[PDB]
Amino acid sequence: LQEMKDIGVQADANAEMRARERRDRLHEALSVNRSRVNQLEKQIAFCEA
Repeated sequence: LQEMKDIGVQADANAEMRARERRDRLHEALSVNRSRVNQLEKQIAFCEA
């Protein structure tokens, strides 16, 4: 229990599930946005060529 107080994270079960869900959807959103950025950049490069 002292180690638990040391780590200092509430880590509630409901909080755990919610947090993992939100951060994972953030991860996928980031990846998709980066892919969109790459696609648009390639389109612009094609336009220049």
